[PDB]
Amino acid sequence: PVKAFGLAAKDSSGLFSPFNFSRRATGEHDVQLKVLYCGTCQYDREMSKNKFGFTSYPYVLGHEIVGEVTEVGSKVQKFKVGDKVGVASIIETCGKCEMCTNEVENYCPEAGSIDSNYGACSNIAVINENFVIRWPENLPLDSGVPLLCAGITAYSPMKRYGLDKPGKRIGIAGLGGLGHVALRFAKAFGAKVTVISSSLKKKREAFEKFGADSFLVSSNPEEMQGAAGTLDGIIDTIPGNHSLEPLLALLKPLGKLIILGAPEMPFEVPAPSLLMGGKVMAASTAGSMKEIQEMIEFAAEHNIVADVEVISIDYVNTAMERLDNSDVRYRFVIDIGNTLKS
Amino acid sequence: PVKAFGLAAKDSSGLFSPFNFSRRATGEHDVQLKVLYCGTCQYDREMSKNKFGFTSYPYVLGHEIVGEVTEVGSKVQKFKVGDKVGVASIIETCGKCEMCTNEVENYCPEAGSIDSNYGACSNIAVINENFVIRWPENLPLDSGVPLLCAGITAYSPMKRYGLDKPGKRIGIAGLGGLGHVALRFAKAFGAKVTVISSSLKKKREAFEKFGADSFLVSSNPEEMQGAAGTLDGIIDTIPGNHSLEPLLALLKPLGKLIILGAPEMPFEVPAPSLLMGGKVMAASTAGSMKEIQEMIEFAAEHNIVADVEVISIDYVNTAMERLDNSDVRYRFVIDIGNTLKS
Ligand SMILES: [Zn+2]
Ligand SMILES: [Zn+2]
Ligand SMILES: [Zn+2]
Ligand SMILES: [Zn+2]
Repeated sequence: PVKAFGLAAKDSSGLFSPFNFSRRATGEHDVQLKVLYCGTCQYDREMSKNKFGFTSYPYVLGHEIVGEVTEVGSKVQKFKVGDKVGVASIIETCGKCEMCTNEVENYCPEAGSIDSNYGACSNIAVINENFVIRWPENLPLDSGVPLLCAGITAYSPMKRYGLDKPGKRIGIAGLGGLGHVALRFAKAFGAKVTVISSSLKKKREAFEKFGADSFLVSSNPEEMQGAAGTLDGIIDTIPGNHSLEPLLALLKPLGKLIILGAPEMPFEVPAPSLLMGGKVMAASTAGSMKEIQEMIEFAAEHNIVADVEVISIDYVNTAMERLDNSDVRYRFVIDIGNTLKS
Repeated sequence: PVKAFGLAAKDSSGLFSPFNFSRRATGEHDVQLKVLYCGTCQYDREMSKNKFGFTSYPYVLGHEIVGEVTEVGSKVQKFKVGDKVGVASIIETCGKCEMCTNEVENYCPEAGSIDSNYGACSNIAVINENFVIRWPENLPLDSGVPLLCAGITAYSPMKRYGLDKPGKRIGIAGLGGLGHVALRFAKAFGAKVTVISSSLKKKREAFEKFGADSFLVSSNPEEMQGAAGTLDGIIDTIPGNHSLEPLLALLKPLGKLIILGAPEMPFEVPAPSLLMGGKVMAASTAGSMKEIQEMIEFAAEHNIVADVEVISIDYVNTAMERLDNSDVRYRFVIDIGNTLKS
């Protein structure tokens, strides 16, 4: 019913092009919004090329969204026309399951992603009110929008596994985009932060602007050994193949390794690397609506943003190529509001 | 100073023989005890043959101990002559570290095991009072003694990771020496218990003798898929090589797999097997003195014992051989008090 336009790919090459379609009318509990900025990452490139078998074409990307409310339904009280809002990857769930009723609905077995019925790299989106967040006034929209993907991904497990308290010794493994964001949250929580990287080229970048308290080169066995058994937890953001044994060795007994990337090679985990000290390894995906709300207010309070490269709608194909397996520091953010046209 | 006798091995063959030695005099904070029953397990056989490189000869086994107090030091108030007591694997720690001061001293980097300075398959032992537990009156000494190794091993992580509440759906993988004990704790906590086993030979036992609420054959892919995403946690007691993927698939989102065995082959863990649902895997060794005390009183309250085969001192070599095959139903317990002589 409501006319819309955006970018879509016709096949698994992942090449996007201008695409007309339509969205539903603003129902009783829905929020229509004009999209202002569309944050972009690996997920988009992988979905565009059907990496996981479940993409259907034509495919419109867009899972990290900030925008301005254009309509609200008759029952919607939380939001009004003109409000700045955010939308994350998950926009519907079943509502009945244990994960849904305990407000950890990001883990609903039947969770529906925003890009399944056309993503929001598009002029307008329409989203059920319970999956929209009120954007804080003190947070920029362009450099803030990636907090809805990278930010929540780090934030959720940091809260869940108690890696969020002053004086915790927290490792960050990998310092791409995702790692930079996780690092900024760890600092804001008042943690003593160690960056673990495979190269000295990253040391200055780690230390900059009241960042890391320590830096470990993972290929230096003297440094890694010196830090054995010292960390309360590690946020592992490394996207490609790596061993978990050297990270597990940095943990204190009972410490926690949180895995956020999805490397192709399975991890090899000798039982002793967990048994010695009763260590924990856990993974995590995205976060709940309650967590995203708490997360974005915390970002605002502590002035946390992502490093971004802002782009026009024309540059999306080239960006896709460039972000592929790169976990780039300056996350590509599309200025939908100013550059997308009919 | 105080004359003692026991069984010791001379070399890494693991062959034990009668052995005279001596212990220290009962110091100000020590408890001397006559050993009544010495619980035995895989650790003893592996230590006897130097499997891990740090056994020194001559070697006296004995890490699961119940006994009668024969002397107490001038400062000891908690215990008196004639009291029934228990002693576990760990009998000293550094006292200064974070793990020591937070009463999780089983994870002390400098923890000293009872068998390092002659184990307690011997007529007498002398132990610092802070590493002795008061044996509850309603628990049998012979069938209770393995609770100090197997019982605490299951109990500690079940408390730590919240797998200890009524209505929790808890899997028990492996139904042997350690599993049968873990099963009994899960039942006592009021859990709905699923036994996961590689063979139908164990079904009737699981139901009739352990009151499992469900049984899964791990080599039946229809059964395993039917139980996908149903368990709050799994206690994995399987001692030899196995994959964790089928166990992780049984867990609810955010569920926990607790690993207690030490298989020789590393676990192969694809990132998706943890990422899909934000699952946790953790290992654990033994438990603290606070945990063992709480554990043994809970055992007594809920009438939890191990299934034991009692043996005389002369049978220890044969018992040890039989442990290579786990050829026991389900633990060997040495009657030290009645069968060990000068
Ligand atoms: Zn993203
Ligand atoms: Zn649901
Ligand atoms: Zn034992
Ligand atoms: Zn210590």
